[PDB]
Amino acid sequence: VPDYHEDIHTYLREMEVKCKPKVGYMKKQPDITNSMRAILVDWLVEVGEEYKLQNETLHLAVNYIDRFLSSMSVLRGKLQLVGTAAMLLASKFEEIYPPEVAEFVYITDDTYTKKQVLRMEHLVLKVLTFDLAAPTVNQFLTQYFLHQQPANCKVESLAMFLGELSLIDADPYLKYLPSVIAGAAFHLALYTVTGQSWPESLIRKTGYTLESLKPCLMDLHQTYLKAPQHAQQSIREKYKNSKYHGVSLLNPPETLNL
Amino acid sequence: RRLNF
Amino acid sequence: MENFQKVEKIGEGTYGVVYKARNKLTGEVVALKKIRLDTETEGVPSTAIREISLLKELNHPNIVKLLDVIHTENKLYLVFEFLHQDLKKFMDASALTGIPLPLIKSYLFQLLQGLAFCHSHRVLHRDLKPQNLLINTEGAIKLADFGLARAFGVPVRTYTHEVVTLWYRAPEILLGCKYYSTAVDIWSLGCIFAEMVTRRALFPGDSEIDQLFRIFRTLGTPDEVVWPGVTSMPDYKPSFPKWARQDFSKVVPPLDEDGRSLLSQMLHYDPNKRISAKAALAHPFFQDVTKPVPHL
Repeated sequence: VPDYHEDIHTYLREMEVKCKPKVGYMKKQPDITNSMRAILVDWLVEVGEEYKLQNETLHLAVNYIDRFLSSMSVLRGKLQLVGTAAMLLASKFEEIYPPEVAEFVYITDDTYTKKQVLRMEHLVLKVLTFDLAAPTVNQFLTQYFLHQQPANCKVESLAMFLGELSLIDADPYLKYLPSVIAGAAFHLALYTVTGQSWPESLIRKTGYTLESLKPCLMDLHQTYLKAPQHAQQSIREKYKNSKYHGVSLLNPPETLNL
Repeated sequence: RRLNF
Repeated sequence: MENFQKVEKIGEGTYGVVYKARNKLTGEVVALKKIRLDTETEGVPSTAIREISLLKELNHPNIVKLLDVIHTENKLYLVFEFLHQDLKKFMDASALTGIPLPLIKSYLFQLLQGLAFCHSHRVLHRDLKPQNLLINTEGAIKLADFGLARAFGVPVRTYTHEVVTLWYRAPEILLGCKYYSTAVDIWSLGCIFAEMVTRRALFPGDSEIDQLFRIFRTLGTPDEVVWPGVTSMPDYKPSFPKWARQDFSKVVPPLDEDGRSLLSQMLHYDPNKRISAKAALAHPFFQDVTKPVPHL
């Protein structure tokens, strides 16, 4: 029952401030780099497809990674190990039956051992202090989709699509909260399918004006336009599926009409 | 896949 | 674990060997959920991940405090406040005379308060039952065992084959609903309320389909009027017998008109119309609520 809708939003807004990575964490990482982090995240999208994991699992996995890499320096040789263990943790939290650990060892082409995956798991829980219930863009989108007039499945899928692309690139997107990226994506996907705009329903709900959204939105617009030319492409391939109304076909609007 | 970084 | 003496085992669950233990330094008595934890095979189990992460966020008088987590090489110890028995044990002991009405009201009020807190913090309990409710000697009761508890920031896809426990299972689960909602916690809590009053399970069915039919026998078979969409559920069958509501007053004799109203709203068929924990706190059944102590 939407008796909790408002409490849950407010709570999620409170909790998303506590689960915020450091923004300049990549710059303080001596061996790893934003471009390698895109490779990892893109890989994890492919892992989600292979094992038919929820989108939320993937969103949770990437939150764990950014927070991990905020306290802990990690070497390229070991960045995949952090990601694997994050997906396992995400899967344990979010899905009904997670893939066995063995499967997670497999998807790295036995580059890491099972013991190593399991003991990095336990290291991610120490650094995160078991704080796994992190709000994500996916969660905020779901809350926003209740305020659509009318329900539009193309807009939802495309909003999900855009949300995912924001995982790939820390370069702009770590500065924005999951609720703001979700607001940008909802608007961008709404604008792209119908030409409509961030509804006044969600302006009062979130307290975000279209204009407060505009920095993140412009960034998200650039990413949408450049998406075909992007080195990483696991997400476009994902949303090419009819599961998703092939929204990653739909032609991005060359202007935002701001 | 082993990731080449 | 240097500073904990083990005193005795006091039951198990998920993870197991829940011990009574006493802190040698502060003198506090706690419970020690010690998690075996497969060093090579599976890792930290999904039930530990859920419980620990969800309880950390839930600080309420009516939810068991996780006091510490202790993370060694090959063991993971959970430390909770101690509570010396659970509702099930307390009902079997109190089978014969009854748990007195004033105490049932206190207990349901508190449980509703704990549930309201979880639900407002986007957390479903999923497995509410008298074993998983803990009481102390000063009249308090608390939600325990969050190992199946889920965060519903996104709606929580249900298990195809429910693992959770037949007697306290909502009709929407039984009928194959795609998602849980807060409602399922209400339904369980309603069954437990009934159970405390009558000294026996409201709907003690022996298979999934017998569970449904026991519910339908009592509350009447649901149709679209009561429950929009029921005929559309995956496990719904036109061949289901149509029973008529029986006298709610004869389902829970000791309860008065306020108690029956509340129970009948927690046992509504439609998740959407079923009362939340928040609204159930406003219900006039709680107008004379006190906090008596149990005789354990």
